[PDB]
Amino acid sequence: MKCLVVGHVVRDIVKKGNKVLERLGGGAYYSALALSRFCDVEILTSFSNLPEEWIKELESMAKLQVVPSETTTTYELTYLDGNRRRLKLLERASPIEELPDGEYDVLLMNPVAREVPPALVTSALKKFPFVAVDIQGFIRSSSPGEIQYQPIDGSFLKGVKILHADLGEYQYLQGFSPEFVDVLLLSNGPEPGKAFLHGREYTFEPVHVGVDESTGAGDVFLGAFTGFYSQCPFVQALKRAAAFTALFLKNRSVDFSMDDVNELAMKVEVKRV
Ligand SMILES: Nc1ncnc2c1ncn2[C@@H]1O[C@H](COP(=O)(O)OP(=O)(O)CP(=O)(O)O)[C@@H](O)[C@H]1O
Ligand SMILES: O[C@H]1[C@H](O)[C@@H](O)[C@H](O)[C@@H](O)[C@H]1O
Ligand SMILES: [Mg+2]
Repeated sequence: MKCLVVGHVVRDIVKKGNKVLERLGGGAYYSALALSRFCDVEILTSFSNLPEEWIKELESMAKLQVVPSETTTTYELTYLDGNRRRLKLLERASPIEELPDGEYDVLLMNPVAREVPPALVTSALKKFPFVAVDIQGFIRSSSPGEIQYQPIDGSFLKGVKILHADLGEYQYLQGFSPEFVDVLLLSNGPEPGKAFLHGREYTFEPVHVGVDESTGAGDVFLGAFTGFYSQCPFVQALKRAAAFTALFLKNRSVDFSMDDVNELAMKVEVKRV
C-alpha cells in the first residue's frame, strides 16, 4: 500500500506558560506519521531551511518531494490550556500546484495555510482513486499573523472518501452536507466527537488523557483512521483511530505496538445516533 500526503511541514514555535520550544509540525508530518504505521508514505511538501535532525526524522518515515522555496512555513502556537492555542503564521513556504504521477493507493491532502488550492483537490480526485482531506488548511487565510477563518464552498469535496474537521472549523464549510463524503470525522478535542458513514451519524468518546499540548492530534487521528478503515469495519476503525491518537499524545514517536492500540480501542465508546 502506497500513500501520498500533501501539505507543508512546519517549524512550530511552541509556547506553554513560560516554556518555549521548537519542533517539527504540520498536517502532512503528523498524518504521514500515523500512516507510516500502515503503508509506505511519500510526502509532497515545501520548505526551505529545516534542522538536519528534522530532515532525518521525516526521511526515516517517508520519501520527501519538496517544492523548492525560499521560506519555511512557521507557526507560533501559544497554548493557553491543553487544547486551546493561539496560532500565528510567521512565514509561509511555496504553493503546491502540481501532483506527481504514480501508483498511489491513497492521497491525503492536509495543508495548513492555503498552500493547496481547492483546484488541486479537484485534480487529485481525477488523477487518483482514493482522496482523504483535512479541511483546516483550506479555511485559514494565508495572510501573515493571527489566523482568520474564511468560509469556503464545499461542493469541491464531493467524491472525497474521508474528511476531518473539528467543530469550530466545520462551521466555515458552506454548501456542504455529510453525505458528500463517505466518512466525515467531526472531532472536538477531549470532548465527544461525531462521525458520519454515508451521512449516518455516530458519536464517539475519546479516552481521557492529560495533555499540556494537543499539537497534531487531529492530523494523527485522520491518518490513523485512513489506515484502519482499509483493514477494519467502520466502527472498529473509529475506535482504533481514537486509541491510536490517545497513545500518540503521550508518545509522539508513535513507536507503540499496534496490539496496544487494539486493546485500548475496545474501551472507546461509539454509538449510532
Ligand atoms: N485531550 C485529549 N485526550 C484524549 N484524546 C484526544 C485529546 N485531544 C484530542 N484527542 C483525540 O484526537 C482527536 C482529534 O483532536 P482534535 O479534535 O483536537 O483535532 P484538531 O484538528 O481539531 C486540533 P489539534 O490537532 O490541535 O488537536 C479527538 O477526536 C480525540 O480522539
Ligand atoms: O504542527 C501543527 C499541526 O500539524 C496542526 O494540526 C496544524 O493545524 C498547525 O498549523 C501546525 O502548526
Ligand atoms: Mg486540525
